[PDB]
Amino acid sequence: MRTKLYNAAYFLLNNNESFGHSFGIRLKIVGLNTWIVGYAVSRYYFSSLRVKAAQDERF
Amino acid sequence: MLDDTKYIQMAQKFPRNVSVQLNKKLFVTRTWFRNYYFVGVFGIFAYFIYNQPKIFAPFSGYPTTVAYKAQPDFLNDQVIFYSQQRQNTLKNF
Amino acid sequence: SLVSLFKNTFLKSRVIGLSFQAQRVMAQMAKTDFENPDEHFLLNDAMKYNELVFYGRLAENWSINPELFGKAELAKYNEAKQTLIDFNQYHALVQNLHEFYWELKTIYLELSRGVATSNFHNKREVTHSIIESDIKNSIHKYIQLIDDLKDYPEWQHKVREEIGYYAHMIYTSVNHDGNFPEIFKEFNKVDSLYYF
Amino acid sequence: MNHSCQKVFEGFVSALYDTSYFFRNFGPFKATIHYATYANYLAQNWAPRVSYIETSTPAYTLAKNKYAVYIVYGLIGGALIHNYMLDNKAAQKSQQYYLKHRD
Amino acid sequence: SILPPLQYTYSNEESLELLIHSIKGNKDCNSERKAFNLCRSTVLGKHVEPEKCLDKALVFVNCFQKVRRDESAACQSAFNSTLECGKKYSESTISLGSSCQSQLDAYLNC
Amino acid sequence: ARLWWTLDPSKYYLKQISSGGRNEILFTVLGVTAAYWYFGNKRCEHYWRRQIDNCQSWSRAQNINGNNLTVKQY
Amino acid sequence: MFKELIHIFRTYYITFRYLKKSNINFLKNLSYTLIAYYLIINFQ
Amino acid sequence: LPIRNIQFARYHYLAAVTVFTYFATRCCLLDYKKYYPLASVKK
Amino acid sequence: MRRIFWNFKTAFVGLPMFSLAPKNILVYPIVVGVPLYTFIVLQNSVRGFAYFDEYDSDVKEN
Ligand SMILES: CCCCCCCCCCCCCCCCCC(=O)OC[C@H](COP(=O)([O-])OCC(O)COP(=O)([O-])OC[C@@H](COC(=O)CCCCCCCCCCCCCCCCC)OC(=O)CCCCCCCCCCCCCCCCC)OC(=O)CCCCCCCCCCCCCCCCC
Ligand SMILES: CCCCCCCCCCCCCCCCCC(=O)OC[C@H](COP(=O)([O-])OCC(O)COP(=O)([O-])OC[C@@H](COC(=O)CCCCCCCCCCCCCCCCC)OC(=O)CCCCCCCCCCCCCCCCC)OC(=O)CCCCCCCCCCCCCCCCC
Ligand SMILES: CCCCCCCCCCCCCCCCCC(=O)OC[C@H](COP(=O)([O-])OCC(O)COP(=O)([O-])OC[C@@H](COC(=O)CCCCCCCCCCCCCCCCC)OC(=O)CCCCCCCCCCCCCCCCC)OC(=O)CCCCCCCCCCCCCCCCC
Ligand SMILES: CCCCCCCCCCCCCCCCCC(=O)OC[C@H](COP(=O)([O-])OCC(O)COP(=O)([O-])OC[C@@H](COC(=O)CCCCCCCCCCCCCCCCC)OC(=O)CCCCCCCCCCCCCCCCC)OC(=O)CCCCCCCCCCCCCCCCC
Ligand SMILES: CCCCCCCCCCCCCCCCCC(=O)OC[C@H](COP(=O)([O-])OCC(O)COP(=O)([O-])OC[C@@H](COC(=O)CCCCCCCCCCCCCCCCC)OC(=O)CCCCCCCCCCCCCCCCC)OC(=O)CCCCCCCCCCCCCCCCC
Ligand SMILES: CCCCCCCCCCCCCCCCCC(=O)OC[C@H](COP(=O)([O-])OCC[N+](C)(C)C)OC(=O)CCCCCCCCCCCCCCCCC
Ligand SMILES: CCCCCCCCCCCCCCCCCC(=O)OC[C@H](COP(=O)(O)OCCN)OC(=O)CCCCCCCCCCCCCCCCC
Repeated sequence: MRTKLYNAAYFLLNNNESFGHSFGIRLKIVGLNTWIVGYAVSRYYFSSLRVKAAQDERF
Repeated sequence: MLDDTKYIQMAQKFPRNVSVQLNKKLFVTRTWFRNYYFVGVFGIFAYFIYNQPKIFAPFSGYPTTVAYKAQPDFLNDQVIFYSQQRQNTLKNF
Repeated sequence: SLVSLFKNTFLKSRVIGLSFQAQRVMAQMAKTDFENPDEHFLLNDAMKYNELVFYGRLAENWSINPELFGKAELAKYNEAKQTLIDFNQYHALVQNLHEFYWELKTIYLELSRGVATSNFHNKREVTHSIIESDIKNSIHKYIQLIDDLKDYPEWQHKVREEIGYYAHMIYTSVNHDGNFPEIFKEFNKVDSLYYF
Repeated sequence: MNHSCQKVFEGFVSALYDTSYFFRNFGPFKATIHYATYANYLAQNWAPRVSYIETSTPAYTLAKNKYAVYIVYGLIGGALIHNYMLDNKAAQKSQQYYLKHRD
Repeated sequence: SILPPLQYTYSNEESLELLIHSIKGNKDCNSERKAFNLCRSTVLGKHVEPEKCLDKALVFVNCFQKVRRDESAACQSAFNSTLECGKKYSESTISLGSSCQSQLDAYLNC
Repeated sequence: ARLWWTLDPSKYYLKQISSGGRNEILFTVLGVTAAYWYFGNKRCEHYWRRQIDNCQSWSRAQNINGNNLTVKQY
Repeated sequence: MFKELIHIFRTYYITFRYLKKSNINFLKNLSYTLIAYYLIINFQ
Repeated sequence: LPIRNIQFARYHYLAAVTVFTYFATRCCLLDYKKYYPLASVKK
Repeated sequence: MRRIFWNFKTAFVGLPMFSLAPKNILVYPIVVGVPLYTFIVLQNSVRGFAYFDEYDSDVKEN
């Protein structure tokens, strides 16, 4: 059975002011939360790093 | 009051011998998707909560440490060690 | 027997108190759909739902000491115990139907992930045999279930409206060629006409 | 998939389903799960709280339910302040003791 | 506990005396201290053969002792004023206020 | 978009127990007792300490095999 | 807040649809427990 | 309808969020090792 | 063969996304963090960004 397909609406709709206005707020909140979580993860990651070793050192 | 007549009837009168066989494969597929989204998504948050304190507060997890003193042994070319137990504490603020 | 007194008092209190609520909880469970029958209790208000689920087992299993019971009190306790057993069976039935619903929804979700626009990596033109067999057997079981609920028009109608929805969406997801006439043979009788 | 791999996969998923079902529905395991679920529900949905819906006329509400927040705050603040005072007293006592013992 | 334990118990008066003398010394005899630290930085000078630093160490200690023993009358007066101000500041369990910097500057210029 | 942020408590968790308000005082008593015990132990361990460094504080080292630790000058 | 995160993941991710409301609630309970543990432990 | 001690609940939730964010991000307890090259020296 | 129909320059998912998303994602980050980060960094440096050299940096071995 050949599965049916469709043309995604957002690929063929003229850009509108409503999309912009609403997705702007959604992206603002997404950016805020992502920035907070990424800052936490960045602090964790950098603090996880090892200490600098000597030159040509084994173990 | 809401007219829950039909729902009341459904609750009062339900079959007590009707059951449906479950395709084991599809049940397993859904459950393992659930496990995928637990271990690999919520696992990140859980491990962060569990470990980040252990990264920023390490001194409280290793209570006792050891210290050494050494002396030479010339006639045998050896080194003699004396150990000592200490309470692992901050130093050089 | 002080410990016996306390055990029996605890059992009486919990069982009788919950028996007055079983009607409401069962009605609410019927009201929602089969995707998450306990949705209202998890999200909005736990109207003694978890209490019923927990104390049904105790009513079934824990013993009784009639000498600590009155006459009317003992009759009331037996009535409440029977109500809790009825709730146990009702919950089991709803769970079975809900799991079958989730089977059908799993099939539909696989199809949807197949036809998703973001699916640039696993796009398949022709449905493979395994999912076709799964669809056929799932629809067979669904038809058998509908038949088995001929004595309960409300239950039959709810099962149709809830579970057959995803059967209809699966019907719409594919073209009418290949093995389609055979796969949806049972569905084409009555259910297909309902979902138009 | 290949029908041989199909046999293997069907057997494996059947084994997984059977194992899960047995572990969940075994007598002792079933009882353990059944009790722990209710314990978890009690803990999550009936944890101690300071804010709750008041559905009773002022004449039908106890005094405890009008001053519970204040009692809790008093207890916690008193505990913190008393621990602080005990820390200061212990600091002074230790200093004096080790001073009088030497230097 | 994570804070290190104490070795020598210093009285509050003794602690303030040593602290003020140390602040004065870091100005009067910084040269000796720097030389001693330089000689105690190397592996040979710190662990293997510390005696090569001994002389330098001695000099430093002498200087510090000379500071600890306020010889000039003006030095004694300024040090006593600063020490009294420090004691008053320390004993003040009530909300603390003005600092003792003025007395310290007066003493360091003696 | 829809506004959803708020500090108000959710009605799902706002129920009382049958006999009155939720068990707040009873749990706070336990919390205070536990805090008292924990902080008392911490304070007692922290404040009554000294570091004594002399010959008697050193003992002979040994391997995990129990033998005396000695390393050659290889 | 948690509700909103779950809602966004459900509405945007097709795979996340596999989880029941019960599994979501279990994640909610575990997350609340972990948050309480984090708050308590950081002060110890 | 009335909610006992609603304001206390709001402030408790706000405090919990603030404390959790403070400890998770360590927003206030930054690291200055990156600024050391861009700093003057004394003594 | 997957055939995609898409108005690159006018569809809501296209150049309009490039114009919209970057200026909206960074709204709260900039306006909050930058003042907040500045306050957090500067409040330490009431007197200056001075490194009180605990080690003899000016001392070089002869
Ligand atoms: C498409 C390809 C793209 C490829 C990209 C490749 C990128 C490679 C990056 C390499 C690593 C860089 C690390 C930089 C660290 C900076 C901090 C620092 O120096 O710390 C010192 C660091 C110690 O760190 P720490 O002090 O402990 O903490 C650091 C923290 O950041 C905390 O420090 P802080 O407190 O000072 O923090 C400052 C504060 C500052 O925050 C603020 O205040 C924000 C201010 C923002 C202002 C922005 C203004 C922009 C203007 C926009 C205008 C638009 C107008 C539009 C108009 C339209 C029309 C109207 O917070 C932040 O900086 C926020 C950071 C959190 C980020 C949150 C988002 C994370 C997820 C998203 C990531 C990006 C995805 C992009 C996807 C693109 C797809 C197309 O130690 C060092 O000395 C390390 C130096 C850095 C090198 C590390 C090397 C590691 C190597 C690992 C091995 C693997 C490497 C792989 C490389 C691959 C290359 C391809
Ligand atoms: C490392 C830390 C560990 C601790 C912290 C843990 C934290 C995490 C949470 C853990 C959650 C999961 C726990 C593990 C699962 C346990 C499952 C289980 O019990 O399996 C039984 C279950 C069989 O029972 P069943 O099938 O439900 O019942 C039918 C049977 O034929 C039996 O029929 P039957 O009638 O012959 O016998 C019924 C009854 C034995 O019947 C009796 O003899 C009477 C028992 C007491 C009845 C309640 C009286 C209450 C009176 C008022 C008390 C007031 C106190 C003061 C406060 C006043 C103000 C409020 O036996 C049970 O079923 C015992 C179940 C456990 C206790 C249930 C009672 C709960 C209420 C009372 C305790 C809590 C205080 C409430 C206070 C407030 C009340 C308003 O399945 C098994 O046999 C599995 C065995 C293998 C698994 C492990 C078994 C462990 C056994 C532990 C026994 C503990 C006894 C209580 C000790 C109390 C010490 C102070
Ligand atoms: C403290 C140290 C020791 C701890 C030991 C813990 C042992 C736990 C074992 C659990 C075993 C399975 C239990 C199955 C259920 C059996 C009982 C039952 O069905 O309920 C009967 C009884 C009445 O139930 P019900 O009739 O269904 O009522 C609910 C209905 O909705 C009807 O509602 P209603 O409106 O009609 O009102 C009825 C009312 C009636 O309730 C009452 O009457 C109970 C009121 C409280 C107790 C009153 C008595 C106080 C004095 C007791 C003296 C005992 C002396 C013992 C001496 C022993 C000597 C050997 O019910 C309630 O209000 C329920 C209260 C639930 C409280 C839950 C607390 C959650 C938070 C706990 C941790 C908090 C940490 C805070 C830290 C924060 C730091 C900043 O409820 C209880 O027994 C409540 C038990 C609650 C706690 C259980 C779970 C504790 C877990 C703690 C965390 C441990 C995690 C460790 C890591 C995990 C791995 C180890
Ligand atoms: C360094 C520290 C360690 C870092 C790594 C830590 C990893 C921890 C464990 C992570 C476990 C993840 C898997 C469990 C979660 C649930 C997954 C799931 O739904 O399972 C089924 C689902 C598959 O469903 P399906 O039915 O096969 O797909 C058809 C459905 O319609 C699809 O429907 P749908 O809506 O469900 O599918 C969306 C699907 C996404 O899946 C997709 O449908 C497509 C995935 C590939 C997209 C590739 C980009 C496409 C083009 C976009 C434009 C890019 C432009 C770049 C250049 C710009 C130049 C200016 O979303 C997810 O996968 C959800 C979770 C995603 C985030 C967590 C994973 C992060 C992995 C990051 C590392 C990846 C490897 C290194 C890559 C770089 C090497 C140089 O996901 C998978 O099985 C794949 C999992 C992801 C694999 C990696 C793909 C690349 C992702 C990159 C994300 C980067 C984000 C930025 C921050 C990164 C920071 C590290
Ligand atoms: C096997 C079993 C199953 C396992 C399943 C897997 C997961 C584990 C489950 C285990 C079961 C327990 C889980 C934890 C509880 C989860 C609760 C929850 O999710 O509730 C959500 C739910 C969310 O509701 P919501 O609608 O979002 O509203 C939340 C808002 O925050 C609204 O909040 P609110 O407004 O209602 O406030 C809540 C209330 C809650 O607080 C309380 O009332 C409780 C107090 C503490 C009691 C602690 C008792 C601890 C006893 C421990 C005993 C020993 C146990 C040993 C056990 C050993 C093993 C047997 O807060 C307060 O009372 C605020 C006090 C503030 C004090 C301020 C001080 C002021 C001082 C200054 C005074 C004035 C000076 C003036 C000077 C003027 C100068 C000019 O929370 C609540 O509604 C309840 C409140 C939150 C309770 C949190 C409790 C956390 C406990 C964690 C314990 C971890 C123990 C680990 C042990 C490990 C051992 C190895
Ligand atoms: C360390 C690893 C880091 C890797 C970084 C990777 C970054 C990935 C960023 C992905 C952004 C989001 C799109 C993919 C994920 C979508 C998930 C989702 O829910 O979507 C589902 C939906 C699609 O599904 P749907 O529309 O069918 O919705 C589901 C509907 N049912 C349920 C009925 C099936 O949305 C999409 O996937 C939209 C895709 C849009 C793709 C846009 C591509 C733009 C490319 C721009 C290139 C610019 C180049 C410039 C070069 C300049 C040179 C000078
Ligand atoms: C938005 C949705 C997604 C969000 C995701 C969020 C994720 C949160 C994760 C939380 C946990 C963080 C853990 C951080 C661990 C970091 C380890 C690391 O790589 O550190 C760098 C390390 C070198 O560091 P270090 O030794 O300290 O040296 C510098 C010292 N000054 O580097 C090394 O030592 C290098 C060797 C180790 C790293 C190997 C990585 C292998 C990756 C294999 C990828 C395979 C798949 C490829 C796919 C594409 C194929 C075409």
